[PDB]
Amino acid sequence: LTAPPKEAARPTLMPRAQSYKDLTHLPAPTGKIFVSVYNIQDETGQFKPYPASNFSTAVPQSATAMLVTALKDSRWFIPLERQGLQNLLNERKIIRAAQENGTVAINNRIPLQSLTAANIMVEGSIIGYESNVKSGGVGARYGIGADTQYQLDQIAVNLRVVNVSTGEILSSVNTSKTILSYEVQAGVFRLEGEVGYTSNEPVMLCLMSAIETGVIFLINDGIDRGLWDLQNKAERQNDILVKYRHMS
Amino acid sequence: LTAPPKEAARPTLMPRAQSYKDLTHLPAPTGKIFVSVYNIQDETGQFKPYPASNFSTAVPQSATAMLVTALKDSRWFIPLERQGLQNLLNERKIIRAAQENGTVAINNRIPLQSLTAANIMVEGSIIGYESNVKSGGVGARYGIGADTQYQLDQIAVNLRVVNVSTGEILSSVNTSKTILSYEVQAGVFRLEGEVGYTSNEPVMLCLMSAIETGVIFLINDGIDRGLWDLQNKAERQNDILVKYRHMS
Amino acid sequence: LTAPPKEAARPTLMPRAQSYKDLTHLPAPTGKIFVSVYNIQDETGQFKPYPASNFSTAVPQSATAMLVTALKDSRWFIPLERQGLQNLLNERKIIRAAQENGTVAINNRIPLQSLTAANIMVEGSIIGYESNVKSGGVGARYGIGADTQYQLDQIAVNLRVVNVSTGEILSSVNTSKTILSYEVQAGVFLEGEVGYTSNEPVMLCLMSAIETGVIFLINDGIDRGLWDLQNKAERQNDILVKYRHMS
Amino acid sequence: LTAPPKEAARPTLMPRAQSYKDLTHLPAPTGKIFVSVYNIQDETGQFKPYPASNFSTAVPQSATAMLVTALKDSRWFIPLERQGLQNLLNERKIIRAAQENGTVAINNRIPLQSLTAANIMVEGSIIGYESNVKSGGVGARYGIGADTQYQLDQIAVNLRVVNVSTGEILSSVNTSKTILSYEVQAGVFRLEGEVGYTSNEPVMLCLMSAIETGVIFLINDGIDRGLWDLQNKAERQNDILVKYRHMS
Amino acid sequence: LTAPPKEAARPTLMPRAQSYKDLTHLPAPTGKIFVSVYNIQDETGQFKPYPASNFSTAVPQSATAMLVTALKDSRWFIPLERQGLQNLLNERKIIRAAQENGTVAINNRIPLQSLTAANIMVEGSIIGYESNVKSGGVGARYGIGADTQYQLDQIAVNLRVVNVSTGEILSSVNTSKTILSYEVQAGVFLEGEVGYTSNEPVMLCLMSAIETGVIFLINDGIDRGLWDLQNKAERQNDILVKYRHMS
Amino acid sequence: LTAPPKEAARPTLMPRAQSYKDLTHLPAPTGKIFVSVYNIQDETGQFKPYPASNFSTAVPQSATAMLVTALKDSRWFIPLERQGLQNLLNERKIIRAAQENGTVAINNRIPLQSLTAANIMVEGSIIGYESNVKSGGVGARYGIGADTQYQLDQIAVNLRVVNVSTGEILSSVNTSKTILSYEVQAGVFLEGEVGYTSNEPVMLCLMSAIETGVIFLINDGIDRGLWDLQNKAERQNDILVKYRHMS
Amino acid sequence: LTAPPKEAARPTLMPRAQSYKDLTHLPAPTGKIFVSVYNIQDETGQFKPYPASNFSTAVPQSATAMLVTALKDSRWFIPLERQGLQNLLNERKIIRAAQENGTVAINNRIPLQSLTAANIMVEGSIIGYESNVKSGGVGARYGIGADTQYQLDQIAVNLRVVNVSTGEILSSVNTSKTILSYEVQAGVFLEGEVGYTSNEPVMLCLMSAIETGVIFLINDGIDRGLWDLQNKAERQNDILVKYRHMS
Amino acid sequence: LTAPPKEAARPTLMPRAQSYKDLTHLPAPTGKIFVSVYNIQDETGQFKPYPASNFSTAVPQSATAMLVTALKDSRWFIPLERQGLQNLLNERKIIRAAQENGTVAINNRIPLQSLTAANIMVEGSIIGYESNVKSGGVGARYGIGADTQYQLDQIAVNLRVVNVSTGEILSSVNTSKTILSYEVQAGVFRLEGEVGYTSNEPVMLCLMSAIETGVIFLINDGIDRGLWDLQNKAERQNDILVKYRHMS
Repeated sequence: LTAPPKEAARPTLMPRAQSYKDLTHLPAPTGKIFVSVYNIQDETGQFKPYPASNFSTAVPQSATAMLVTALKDSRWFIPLERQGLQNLLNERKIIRAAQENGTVAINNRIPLQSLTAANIMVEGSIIGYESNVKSGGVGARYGIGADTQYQLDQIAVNLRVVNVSTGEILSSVNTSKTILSYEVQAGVFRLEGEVGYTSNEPVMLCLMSAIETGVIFLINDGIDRGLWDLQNKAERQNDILVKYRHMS
Repeated sequence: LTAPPKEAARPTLMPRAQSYKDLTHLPAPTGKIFVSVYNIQDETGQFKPYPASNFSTAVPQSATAMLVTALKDSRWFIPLERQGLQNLLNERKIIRAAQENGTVAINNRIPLQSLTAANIMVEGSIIGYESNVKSGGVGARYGIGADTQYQLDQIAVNLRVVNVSTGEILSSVNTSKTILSYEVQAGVFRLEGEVGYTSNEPVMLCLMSAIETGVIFLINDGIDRGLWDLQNKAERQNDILVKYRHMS
Repeated sequence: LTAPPKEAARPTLMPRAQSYKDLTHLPAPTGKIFVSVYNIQDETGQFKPYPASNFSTAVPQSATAMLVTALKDSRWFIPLERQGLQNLLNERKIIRAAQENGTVAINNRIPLQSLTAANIMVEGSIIGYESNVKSGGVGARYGIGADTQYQLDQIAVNLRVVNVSTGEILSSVNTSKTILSYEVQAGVFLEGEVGYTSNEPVMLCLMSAIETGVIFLINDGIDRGLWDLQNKAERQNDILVKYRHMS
Repeated sequence: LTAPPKEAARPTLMPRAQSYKDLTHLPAPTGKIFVSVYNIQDETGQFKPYPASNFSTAVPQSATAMLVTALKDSRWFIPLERQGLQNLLNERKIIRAAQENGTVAINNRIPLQSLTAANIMVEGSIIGYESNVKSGGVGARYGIGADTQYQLDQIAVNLRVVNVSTGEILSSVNTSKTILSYEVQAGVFRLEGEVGYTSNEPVMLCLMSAIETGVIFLINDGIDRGLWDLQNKAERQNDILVKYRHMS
Repeated sequence: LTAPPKEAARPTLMPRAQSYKDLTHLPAPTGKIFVSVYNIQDETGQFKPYPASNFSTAVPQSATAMLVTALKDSRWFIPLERQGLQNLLNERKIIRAAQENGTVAINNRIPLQSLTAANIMVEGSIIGYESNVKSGGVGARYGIGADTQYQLDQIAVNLRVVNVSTGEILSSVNTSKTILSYEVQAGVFLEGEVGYTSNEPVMLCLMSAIETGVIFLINDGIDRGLWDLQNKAERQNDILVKYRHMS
Repeated sequence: LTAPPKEAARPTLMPRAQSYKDLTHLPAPTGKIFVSVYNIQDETGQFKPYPASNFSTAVPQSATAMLVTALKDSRWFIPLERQGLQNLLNERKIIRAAQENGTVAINNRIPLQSLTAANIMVEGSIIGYESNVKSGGVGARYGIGADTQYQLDQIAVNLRVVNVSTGEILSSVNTSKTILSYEVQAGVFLEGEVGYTSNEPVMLCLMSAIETGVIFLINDGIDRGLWDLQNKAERQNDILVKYRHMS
Repeated sequence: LTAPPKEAARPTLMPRAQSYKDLTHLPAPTGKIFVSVYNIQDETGQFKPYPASNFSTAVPQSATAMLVTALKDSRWFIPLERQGLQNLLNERKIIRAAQENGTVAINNRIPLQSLTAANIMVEGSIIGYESNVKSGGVGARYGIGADTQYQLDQIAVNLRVVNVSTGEILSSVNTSKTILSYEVQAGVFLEGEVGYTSNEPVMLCLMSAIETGVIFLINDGIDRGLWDLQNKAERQNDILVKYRHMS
Repeated sequence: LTAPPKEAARPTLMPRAQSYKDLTHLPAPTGKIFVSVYNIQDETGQFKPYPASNFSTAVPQSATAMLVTALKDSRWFIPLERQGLQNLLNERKIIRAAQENGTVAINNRIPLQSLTAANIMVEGSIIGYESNVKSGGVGARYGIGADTQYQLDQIAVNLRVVNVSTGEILSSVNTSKTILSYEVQAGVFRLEGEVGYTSNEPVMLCLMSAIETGVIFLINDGIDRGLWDLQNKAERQNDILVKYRHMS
């Protein structure tokens, strides 16, 4: 017992909640749409307070990938790879250099085709993280005591569809989500005995949720405006679609 | 006794656990697949809090190599070397400069062949590390006392298969893993006597686990979608494959 | 007493332990293999806590050289110099500029030959240093008291053989090693106190783990038919079967 | 006494000890060897703790010059100046620009000759400085008391001979050295009276020592491997040479 | 008295001590030698501790100019200006631009010749500054008390003669010097307290050690036949045999 | 009242003391000499301790302009403007662009002349600022008490004359100066306290020391035959023999 | 009353005092002189101590604009805009691009003329800010108490006239000014306290000192025959003889 | 109440006071003058003290836009956009690229005209912000007590009219303004009870005020010097104009 500790808990796939369930069970379009995401920035401006590192950002710098993933899980869009475009072009250079002489083995040959191109691209930004937007606490001691304290933070996300052919923005949407934190404590004193518990929502998981939500609002907005069309016109009054229609 | 101390405990090869055991005992495909990994970034945005150095990242900057290693241990993929591509090209310059004159000794000669080229390349990102996502404690003193305290952190990883020939992302997956920490303490007072113990999961090792898990979900997903196929069709209902199928 | 203090303890050559002993007494191949190391990075991300300098890395930035050295001590590989390749090429410029006119003295002349070229090159990384991965302590006082406390840290290293002729990685290996620290202390209370503290060198753990990695790479290569033993009878070598067993 | 103070203690030449004595009294080769040192880096990664400046390195950045000096003192090698190569080439420009017209005075003329070129060049690194690798203390008080405390640190150095004509490393060596520190203290109490003394080894001096040692191991290794040869073959069993042979 | 304060003390020329006195009274060579100093770096790696600014170096960055000055005071070398070479070339551009048309007044005319060139150039480095290499203190109180405390630091310097015509280093030398500090203090306890503290200037120690180095370089060059003494009878000069003895 | 306060005390011209008085009353040469100063650096390496800003230098970065001013006040040298040479060349571009077409008004016309060029240029460096080189204090309390405390710092300057025509340094000089600080305090204990504290301006010491250096440079040049006095009878000038004596 | 508070005090034009009054009522020259100011730097090297931001300079970086303004207020000089020259050239590019086709409306047309060019340019530097150059305090308590404390700081400015046609500096001047601060306090002890504190604006001292410098420059130029007075009878002007007397 | 809090107070347009009122009710010229503002810098050199961020400037970096706005509100000047010139030239590139082929729809067509050019341009700087230039406090206690404290800070601004046709500065002006702060406080003790209030002037708003004032002084100065002329010469003795004339 000086070698390392062993794994506590298993790797699960990412715990997405309600937003995800809505996003997945969306009625499919007449064909999946080709989409590009280049970058969604942490335009928030915000870092963690003491005792965090000066450099610890308040929000993960991973929004871009979450958006591309949400655009895929919806089963409306095929995402074309542009976040790592440089590497993609490099592999293609190596391929073309490999097989240009027609020696490369017919089984091993990779057939190359122009890079599939998108019609609409969607970009956006993490547009604020305010911290302790609300907070409170209640405690009593009489020697026996308890108390809770809570804080909550905000996070907002812009997503927006841009038309490649024109540069007209075809849709802008602004979603928001609250991050909950709380601390429960109880202690008995005369003999001392204490129980304490604290829970923070993962900012990483709230970001993800809000991006999904945004993607839904984008699809619904595009349906209304005639960007894309449902397979079943009868499915216009889908529970999910009318729910997000109602939030507008 | 002012010269150095000698090694307490041995170098072991790196302690991988369950994810590994699943990843290795996966039923083999009809042939390997050629894969390229250029870079997986610490997109997390996060550093360690006081008293760590301001610059100590919360997560190791080593994900790329872990992925390549997991892709190899699975016995589904041959990884091609692109992380250090520049050096590879340099050694090949030196080779070609050596033997271009046909003086170099026939035993010593290195035969050069175009760089083996990948069909799918997989990239991803460490997409969040939230800290003390949960925490708690229980203690009593009566003069004799004990207490435990625990905290746990999150880490998530995106991996995604990109088709070189198109740019279509063929698969995105989002895995997550929890890092456990705890502190047990007991003391007797009258005469004082104290015992304490504290254990942290290695973030290092949780990252590695989660990347392995991701690789499995990628393979299984590819099997479903007809990217690649099994040697034994009878092995479709493999324990491992149905376990990850079930987690989707 | 403004003359300096003089050397307490002698320069020894660097105290390598078990990994080294295994690595040296390895059964030799049919010929030594030409290898290149360009760079092994401190991919760890980690610095020392207060009261260290903010900028003090947790791990030495010297892994590259340790690997080259380990590759040499094994007596399987000749390492070719690429870490300082630029200087090498510069000295070769100066040479060629010296003797191009055929005035340079025949005794002094340096004969120049194309740079010896490697077939496999091996790179890697320091993947991780986690700190106080475990820790503990036990202490009691009664006028008389004692206590020990211990902490231990982790370090891991990737090494991997890449084939120059294809880019195929021919082997990846992931080794790990634990750095031990402890503090023993006793006091009688007349007061009298004895204390002692010992830290493993992170330096020396890095070096150990890299040696271990080199062995696993050789053994792996033997299995996969990259290279072959002089004596096929020496396949069941104690060391080779020990590392075979760890796999 | 508001003008300055005058010099307490004198400039000596730099206090080298045992390593130096061994290095100097080495049996001479058949001819001195031409050597180049370009740079030996502080690959250690380490800075001083509080109360040092954040920027104070733990090790002096001066290893290069110490190695060149050690290579000279040995009376085996002529070091060719490459650390400041740029300035050398500049003075040679100024020379050539001076006397190209054949006006310059024959007494003043500087005759220029191609830059003397090395056959082997040796480079290396300061690999590691670990701090308080060991430590301890012993103290007792009875009105009268004393105590000592000690710490020691490690430092390691790679040197390696590279063959210019191939790039083959012809020798790698790894030397190490310990830096001692201690604090002695005594106090009498009833009347108080206290005496204290503290001594630190210079890290400066330990670095220098270890580099010398390395140079010896390099020469001895080269003798064995047939890089260079002794004037007197009878001097193979030299006390110093067999001492360093034994450490191998 | 809210305008400024007036001058306390006068500027003296810079208080050099023993090294200087030796360096000046050195027996002159057959002719002065032409020498170039480009740069001597603070290769020490060291800064001042709290409460100094983080950025205050432990050693002045001025060693280059000190060496040039020492090389001059010795009356063996003429130093050629290279530390500010760029400006020198600019002033020469402005000259040549002035008088190229032959209008410039003959009284005002500056005659130009391409730059005087050195044969040997000497470079070096501040190798190392260790701090509180030794320290101590003694104090007693009985109503009446006193105490002293002292610390001392080290500093070292490489200088080396390089031959322009080959790049061969013709001499390397390694000098060292200790910086003294002390604090005397007394109090009677009615309370009354007196204190005094003195630090050696690091500045001045650096300068001293560089001078010493220059001497060792000249003496070494005499031995090795770089340069020759006017009076061969002055080989056994007190100073020369003193530094010969230190070798 | 909450708009600003108005100015208390007047701008005086800059309070130079003894060095200045010596420098001005120097016997004039046969003609003034043309001189260039490009830059004199704060080669000191030193910043102010806590609570100063981390970035507050210990010495003003203004030495270059002080030296030029000193060189002018001496009435030996005409300084040519090189510190802001770039702007000078720009204004001259604007001039030439103005009047190249011969429309510009004859009253307004600026006649352009090649840039007057220097023969010797002098450069140097602030070599060193050591702090609390000495310090002390004396205090006594009996209900009634007083005390003083003093500290002093060092500052040194290299100046050197470089010959444009050759690059030979024609003179190097090394001047030094001490900065005084003190704190007087008295208190009666009813409590009542009076305090006062005075620091020499580091500014004003730097200036003084540069003037002194300029004098030593002129005197040295007189000896070495760089330049000559109008009245050879004035060789034994009080000032000149005073600085001759300090050498 | 959660929207903002309204303006307490009105914007006045900037409170300049004595220097200004002297500078304005100066007897006018035969014609105004054309001047260029490119840049006057904060060569001071100094920042504010804790609790100021580490980056707060001790002196405003604004000296250039102050100098230009002073040069204008004197009614001796027309300043030409060089501190934003790049924008000036841009607007002129836009103009020329507007009207080159001869469509632009005759009312709207901007007639372009070569950039008016200066004959002398003046540049300088904020040379030094020393802080608490002097300080003191006096306080007594008996239940009832009072105290004052004062500190004062120094600031110096170089200005110098440079001749465009030659690069000869035609005048250098070195002005200085003291910044006053004080804190008065009284308390009765029922407790009751009154306090007041007043600092001179460093801003305003800088401006005052630059004005003063401009006057010394004009007076110096009058003496040296750079420029001439309209009324030679006004040589003995009160202001001119006052500044003549300070020299 | 874990969603966000709602807006307390309405967005008003920006609360400008006396300077503004003077600036607006200025007698109009014979025609508006074309003006350019490129940049007015925070030449002040000053940051906020602890506990502000080290990087928080004392003065807003926004002076440029305030000056352009003041120049517009005066109804003497048309400001031409140069602060964002680059974007302006970019849009014009896109325009010219859009309609060069004469396909673009006649309704949609944008007619392009050379960039309107200025005759005078005015630039300046925030010259200084000194803090607590004055301060004071008065407090008295009897069980019951009160106190006030006040501080005030300074800010100055240079504006100057430069003639494009020459580079002659046609006017320089130097305005200044004081920022007021105070803290009133009262407490009763035996039972404790405390009331406090604190008011700071916005530095923002003082800057804006002072810039307006500067613009007026510039116009009045230009009227005197014959740069521009009043519509009604009878309006020379305007209340506002004679007020600012008097301040000169």
